[PDB]
Amino acid sequence: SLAPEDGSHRPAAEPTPPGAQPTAPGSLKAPDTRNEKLNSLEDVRKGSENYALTTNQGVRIADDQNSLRAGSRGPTLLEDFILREKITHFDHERIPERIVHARGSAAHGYFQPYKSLSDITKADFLSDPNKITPVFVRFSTVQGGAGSADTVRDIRGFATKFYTEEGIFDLVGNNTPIFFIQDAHKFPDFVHAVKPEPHWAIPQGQSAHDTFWDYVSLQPETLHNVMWAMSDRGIPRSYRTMEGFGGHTFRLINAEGKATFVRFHWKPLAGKASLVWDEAQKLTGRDPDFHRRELWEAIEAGDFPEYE
Amino acid sequence: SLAPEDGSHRPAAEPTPPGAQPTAPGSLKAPDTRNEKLNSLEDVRKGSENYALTTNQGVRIADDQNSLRAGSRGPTLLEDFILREKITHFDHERIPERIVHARGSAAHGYFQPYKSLSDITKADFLSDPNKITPVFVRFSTVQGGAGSADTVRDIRGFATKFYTEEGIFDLVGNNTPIFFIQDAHKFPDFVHAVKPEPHWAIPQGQSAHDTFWDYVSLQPETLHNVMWAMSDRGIPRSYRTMEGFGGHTFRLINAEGKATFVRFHWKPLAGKASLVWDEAQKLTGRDPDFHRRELWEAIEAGDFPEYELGFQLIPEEDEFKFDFDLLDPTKLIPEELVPVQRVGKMVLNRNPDNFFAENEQAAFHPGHIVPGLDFTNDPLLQGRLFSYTDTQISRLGGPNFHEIPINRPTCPYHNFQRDGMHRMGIDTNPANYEPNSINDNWPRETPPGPKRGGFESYQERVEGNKVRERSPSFGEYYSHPRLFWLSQTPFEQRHIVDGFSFELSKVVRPYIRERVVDQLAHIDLTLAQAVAKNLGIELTDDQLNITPPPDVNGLKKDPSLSLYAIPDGDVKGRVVAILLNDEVRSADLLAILKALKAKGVHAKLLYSRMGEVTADDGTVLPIAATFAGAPSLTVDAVIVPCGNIADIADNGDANYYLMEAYKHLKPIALAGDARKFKATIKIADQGEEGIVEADSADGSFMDELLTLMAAHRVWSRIPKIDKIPA
Amino acid sequence: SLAPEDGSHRPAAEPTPPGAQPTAPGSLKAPDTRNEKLNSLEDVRKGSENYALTTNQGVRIADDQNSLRAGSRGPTLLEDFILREKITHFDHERIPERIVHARGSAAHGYFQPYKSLSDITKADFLSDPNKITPVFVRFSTVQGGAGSADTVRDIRGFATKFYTEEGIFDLVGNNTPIFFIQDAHKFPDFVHAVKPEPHWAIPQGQSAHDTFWDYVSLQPETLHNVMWAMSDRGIPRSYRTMEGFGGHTFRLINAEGKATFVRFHWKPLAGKASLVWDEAQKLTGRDPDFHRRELWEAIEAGDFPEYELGFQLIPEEDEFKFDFDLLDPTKLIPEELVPVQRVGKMVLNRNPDNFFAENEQAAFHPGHIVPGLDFTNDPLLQGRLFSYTDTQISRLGGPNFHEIPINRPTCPYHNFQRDGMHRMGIDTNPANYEPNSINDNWPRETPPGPKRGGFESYQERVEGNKVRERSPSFGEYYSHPRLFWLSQTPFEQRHIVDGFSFELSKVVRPYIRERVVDQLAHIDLTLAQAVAKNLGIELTDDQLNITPPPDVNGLKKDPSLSLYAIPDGDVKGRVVAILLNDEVRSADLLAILKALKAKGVHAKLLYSRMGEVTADDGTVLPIAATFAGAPSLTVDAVIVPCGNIADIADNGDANYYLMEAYKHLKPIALAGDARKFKATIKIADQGEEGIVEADSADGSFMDELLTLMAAHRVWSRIPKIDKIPA
Amino acid sequence: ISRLGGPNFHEIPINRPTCPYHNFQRDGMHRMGIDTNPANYEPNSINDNWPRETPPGPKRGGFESYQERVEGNKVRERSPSFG
Ligand code: HDD
Ligand code: HDD
Ligand code: HDD
Repeated sequence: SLAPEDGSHRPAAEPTPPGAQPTAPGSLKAPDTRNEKLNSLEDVRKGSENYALTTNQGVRIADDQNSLRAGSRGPTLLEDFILREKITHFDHERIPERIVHARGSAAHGYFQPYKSLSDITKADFLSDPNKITPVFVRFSTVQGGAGSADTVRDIRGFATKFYTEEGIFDLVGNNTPIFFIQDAHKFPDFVHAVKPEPHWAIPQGQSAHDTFWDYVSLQPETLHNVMWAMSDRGIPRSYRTMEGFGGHTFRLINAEGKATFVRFHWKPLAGKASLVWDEAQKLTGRDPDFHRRELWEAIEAGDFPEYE
Repeated sequence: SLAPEDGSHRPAAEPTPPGAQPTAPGSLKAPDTRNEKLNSLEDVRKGSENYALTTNQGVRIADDQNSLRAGSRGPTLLEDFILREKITHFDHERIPERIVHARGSAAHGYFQPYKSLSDITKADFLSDPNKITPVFVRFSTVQGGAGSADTVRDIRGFATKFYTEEGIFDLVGNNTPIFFIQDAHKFPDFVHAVKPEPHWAIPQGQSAHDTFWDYVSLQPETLHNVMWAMSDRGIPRSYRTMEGFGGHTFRLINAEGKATFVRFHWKPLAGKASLVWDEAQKLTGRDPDFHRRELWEAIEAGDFPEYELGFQLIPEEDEFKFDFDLLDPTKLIPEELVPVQRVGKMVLNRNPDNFFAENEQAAFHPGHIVPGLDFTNDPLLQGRLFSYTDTQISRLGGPNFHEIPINRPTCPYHNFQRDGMHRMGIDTNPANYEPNSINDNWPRETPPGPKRGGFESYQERVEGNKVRERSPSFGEYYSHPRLFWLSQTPFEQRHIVDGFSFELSKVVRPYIRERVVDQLAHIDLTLAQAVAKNLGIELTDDQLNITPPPDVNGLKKDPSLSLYAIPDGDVKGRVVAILLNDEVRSADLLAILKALKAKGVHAKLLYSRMGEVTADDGTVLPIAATFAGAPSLTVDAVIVPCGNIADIADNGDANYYLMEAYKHLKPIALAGDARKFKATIKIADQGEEGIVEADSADGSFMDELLTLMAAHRVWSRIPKIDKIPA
Repeated sequence: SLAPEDGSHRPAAEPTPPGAQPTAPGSLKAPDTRNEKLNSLEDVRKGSENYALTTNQGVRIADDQNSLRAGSRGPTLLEDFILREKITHFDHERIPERIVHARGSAAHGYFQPYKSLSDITKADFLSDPNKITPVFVRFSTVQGGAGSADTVRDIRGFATKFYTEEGIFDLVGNNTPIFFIQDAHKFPDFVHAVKPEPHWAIPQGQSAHDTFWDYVSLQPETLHNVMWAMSDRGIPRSYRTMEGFGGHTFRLINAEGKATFVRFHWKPLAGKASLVWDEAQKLTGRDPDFHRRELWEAIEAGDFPEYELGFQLIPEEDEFKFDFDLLDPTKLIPEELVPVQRVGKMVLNRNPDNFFAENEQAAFHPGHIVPGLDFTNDPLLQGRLFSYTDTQISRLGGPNFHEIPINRPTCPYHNFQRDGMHRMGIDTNPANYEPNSINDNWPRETPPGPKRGGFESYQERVEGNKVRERSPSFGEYYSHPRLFWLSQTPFEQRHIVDGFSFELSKVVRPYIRERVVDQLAHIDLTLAQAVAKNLGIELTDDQLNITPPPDVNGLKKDPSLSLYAIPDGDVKGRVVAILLNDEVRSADLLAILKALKAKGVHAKLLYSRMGEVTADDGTVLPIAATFAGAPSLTVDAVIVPCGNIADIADNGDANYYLMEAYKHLKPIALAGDARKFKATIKIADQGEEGIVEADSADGSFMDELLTLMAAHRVWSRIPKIDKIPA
Repeated sequence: ISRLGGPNFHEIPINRPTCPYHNFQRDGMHRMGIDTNPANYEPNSINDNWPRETPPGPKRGGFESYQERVEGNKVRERSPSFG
């Protein structure tokens, strides 16, 4: 039970086009790609080659193929602490998914400003075109579970964690410039209306059902973001080819104390592109992981997603 | 006051066919359908009509549209306890999904035995044909999350919680009679290999990826359940049309203390039926909820799922009389050797009210047995017993999960266990320990006996050293795969070949494909050559020389292992697409719809737009869905009636509808000028088996159609479909 | 059968005095004490007598003594699901204790107003004197864990959950009228300073340590509550004999929408009474459950705790009429300025059945208000509204904590919130959102109104900039401490002095003690000098010269601030130790017990061993406890009757009994030869006030005793106790 | 699992081994270790089957239970020798 003689089990640690090599964890595919946050994770990264198989308490296992039993056709014994640790860990693997945006795909990268914005903001991460800030970005759909499909018709999430010298800033936006509702108090109402209906938990990853359109017809404030969702904006080609927006007006505050209202935008440097509905729908069946895969593969190829 | 004045917002509380009315909670749809469990849930059901909107503490809310703020354009205030309660509840709605079988669809029903089985088991639920036991059943896939798609290729779960007078019995089985692995210690290895790969969390709902086939190639014990999953068994038409199996050998114990080994079976009374791969995969995109929907709607229509419980029974003295070990969960017991004895009938006749509360929180576990049943040393079963209790502690938040209403016994439960998170029961017993004198030792132990006795394990002899060791008797991997293979029809065998070829084509490392093919060459050389041809791999002379494994106790096939070799078709509950035009021949439609109704087959009327069309005689025809909205994937057959055929003859969706149904081997019926559609599917002028055609939908047209539907698909069409561009 | 023949295992279901019967779950002790809340809990109460012991799944257990093993000396088998279920539940019994107030004792009861308050509030539970509202009340300390001792020096909590017809109202108060800090943002800092220090987690249940006094010394806003804690307020005799206060200014809102500022009060109908420090501290060792026991026993005896609800009412126009801010929670409202209007009575008349299920899982939260009440901008109250909801998510395991039986409203609750961990309610509403048409928008919003209306906040005007800033009006720290100091009797003042002196002596860093003594010089020089002298500190000139803070609105004292200035002592439910000998004069004992009975005073008969002794006339007297087993700490007075006094005259334990009671200022009565014990406590021949003595226990000797008991302690004895070695 | 909040309690610093620990277990609440192994199962070829089982031996060997003889029936019964 062992690697082929020719080393073909293992992906080259170099940029390769989609399909050329099996995909691999980032630190093994691109060991020389670093930034301050990636390096700071080194304390918890765990390797595997040349190490003995152990329990969580560091005890080496001799036989990971069998339970301990009384004779080789007998009952399993309660004193098999190796079996029970292994099974206990497995039995407790899952954690609650996110209430919304449970389906999502993420990557590491970096940000830098073009010029110091100290005239409008004292934020340290915008103060120097040569100070780089690590980021971690998660893209997502909204309605479906963590195991729902990528190319549904839905709003997309675009959340960026900036690891700045003066704190974490999370810019948590979507791929349209507005939202469906005005007051947070109504969020559970809207989200429950769009989600699978409570009697039968249908439909997954779709607004195409009675409760959503009942809510829309009774709450005209929703109609702006509904127009976006029904347009091809609701079915992007790739996370690399959609816009992002913070949605709300925030403030920038400079060292003098001056406040300026701001709305945040991300412009895709790969351009804007969406699927068409028959294609996007059938694609949720032929490859429900299509946007997840395409993001991972673009980064393994060197086609790094870029946003302004 | 927002309901339409005509009351059309509310579905009729009576059985109605798929699509005729909006679906609803079970207790609203079918208030008169009752059972002892459903009645016992009344203490927790919460209505809504005529009640004031409140917080959870019961305070009436005046304005559920706005947060409290300082000024109508001001900041939101922390003192808004109504907002915060409402958002907090929302913020914590989700609980962890099941580690496996996360995707599942459930219903309420009841079970009754055909006769007393007291000769072979003292289990109270099998003791009397007039004893009705409520059940709650959850069907599932295995690999994908709770929001994955239904018609994946996977094993299906079939779990039944029997609420008996002497305890909950959970029979937690699958839709194939074996499992992939022999010992529970390997379950996280196997499940990790089949689940999305850990770097990138791809693929969902699919074994078609490197790590699965890596594991398989290195662990030949997996090959038997792999054959089942690569066959059309892995893509059932409906939960109603698959078999169920306990998998393991268990024991029945009668009042005299005699043990009989037993394997459990469920026989679908609607027959065995599966999809074809291209249909199944495309259907995960066009309706990822297709099985959940079909189960719910069958029940709303009165087409109750029915299953016959059956037992393969083996005397203790015969433990060692087979070529395979009875306790090996990768081995099946061929029905030719050991028949299934019919035991009773289960009918699922009511949907839940709230999916999260009843389905998502239900906890099933095979260690939940009752007196009259017992375990064996099957080393998979043995480790399952640890897992299903343990896992509920995180999934359902603590050790009081049996107090969540769907899980509660309907029979008495009393003991000295106390506290834990979410404790509902308020114990008044002065004592929380036994033996106690302060409550006269109540509740008390009960000696074992013929009925209403305590649980005592069967005193099986154990003899051996403490070992981590696989029994040598389990060391045989190929004969059962081969038995399965040889039992399948030629078309079934083609679909197994295509399952392997399609899956391995998705395996990125070619060495793993080669190693799987080498394993297939130990099972059957025809299968292995056919797969190798599709992968552009050439068998070596050595592989062409591997000797096939032995027959299983002299059997070279067992037809009961095939979905289709022995006809068992049933059309009730099936559905036909009718492709309308703007001037339908109304007499055709009257005969079509009535013939379908006589056999309990449903219809959906389809067109290029919603709304209505008008028939030749002025009859107003309501449209159910567009051609694109309800693709042929979702139906069992297609009928095109006469009328203004020129209206749809050039419609790309209408033509493609027939192409897709044609490719997927579904019966197609064409009346009058609808026969011009023959050109689209390339049918000979003189016609072909599987295409019903006549001047009109009268006389034998509908009979011929229903006969095709009773045989499910037109397997003879398979050689014709390779050329069709669809 | 393990119970005794004579049935003496089972306490009578009728009221009985402390220690006459074993205590019992409240529904078994007082089955016919009912209220709407207790009745509504019947669906989850679980009995025990005559039931079979089962698993949680309802399977009867035959042998609850042994694990399943291979051979009777073999290994335990994994298939023992009975063992594992029982052990799993045990393994998960504990839930997080409360962050603060983790130690508490609770009971059920009811509330009824004296008159309709509709003129000042629309709160339905105050609308009519015949409206009875069930309550559940938990009393608590603040610092110590759930396993810490009761009679510590600490603030006490007093939380009442009102199950009203218009929602749960939780009045979450303490036993002093203010808090230590002004702004909720500082709550974790204060609570961390007072709790066990983080390196070694010492001390439990004590503010007597460096970090507490460090915080106080740097935050003079704390000094007011610190005065309360250092007085005998911090060591109540019983939860029945302490006051309760909401702390904050809230609002009442009437049907016209007029707002009145309110502070809430609970006046104990058993009067105010506290221990003295030595006795309290020793009692934490002799009986760390003393208050929990005393409360449970008072209810079982029919000595129901009763409190009068009181409102201090201040019109909206009067907001700025005092020289302190009404919204500053470190400031009290002197009753001499705003009287307490008495509004209703609460009576606690039934103990829980199961402490964990009803007391430990109960959730009280001051944000739980009802129409007719509202909040104010008090910055401590404001941040509380966030915490009591948030904290339940871990403590009670998720957002359905209101479905935990004790927490459920008794009035209707319906809304669109769904799921969450351990969801009990099964919702049948087709809609889970509003506005909806599919359920005609039910449940529906309700406009605010005079009764049964939806909640609307009082439209208070908000004007200012977004700032993190303490109101300048909150920046006065010394005048309320001084008002409190000046309102105490001289012996109350001396105990406050001793409380600071003792506490500060346990601060290891001397500069902290010095800094605290500086703060006391800003309050009162006599206080600062007295504490300084006990610490070996000399005040500097600067310190002798600190001008006292001003009087509070011209008040130089308010006697309502003292426990004792105005007598309100009630002897019903108090307890006397009677020290027996082996030939008690039966006539002394008859008269004693008769006179005690007449006043509802209980007795415990004490001896040097258990069992019984025999009176001169042959009356058999059962012994409740030994002298050492039931120390004088646990009683309110001591009587020694005549008889064979030589039997106990030389018993160290009986002499010490008297010394201990004497030192702690308890009344002592000695009849006939029992007067020979006057020597052990150094009483002159001519007698002393607070020592009752006579040739026999006549009617006069008992009246004298009972008069002394009504005054609680013999404060005049204080200068004689420091000579006493006890 | 309830006291310490899930199956990763060995990653709470005080509980951590000081010696190597490597295996195919993954996920769970508050997971700290970030696994780079391409494989999360064994046997595997894609990481040449690492981390690997180790035979029992005099030092640094895998854990093997002592092969005690077990013989008797499946019973819930106290040994008479304990009475
Ligand atoms: C008051 C409730 C609320 C409201 C009004 C919104 N959100 Fe939100 N959102 C949540 C409550 C929430 C959440 C429930 O807190 C989530 C799910 C779990 C999580 O960690 O956060 C979340 C997740 C979430 C994510 C996924 C973050 C991730 O990848 O993990 C994104 C991109 C957004 N939201 C974006 C938005 C936008 C652009 C909004 C309006 C313009 C918005 N949300 C309104
Ligand atoms: C030792 C581990 C283990 C093994 C060897 C098996 N299972 Fe399992 N199974 C679990 C551990 C588990 C689990 C982790 O405990 C699950 C997921 C969550 C749940 O509550 O139980 C579960 C769920 C689960 C369900 C879903 C119950 C539901 O609808 O909620 C079914 C139908 C089965 N299993 C069926 C089987 C069959 C037929 C097996 C072999 C013949 C099998 N399992 C072996
Ligand atoms: C913002 C922090 C905070 C603030 C400033 C206060 N509290 Fe509090 N209190 C909590 C945060 C909290 C809490 C963490 O939320 C508790 C502990 C657990 C819980 O259920 O509530 C609690 C418990 C608690 C209890 C115990 C209720 C029970 O028996 O379960 C009482 C009686 C009080 N508090 C009383 C008060 C008073 C009279 C305060 C000031 C006048 C006060 N608290 C300020």
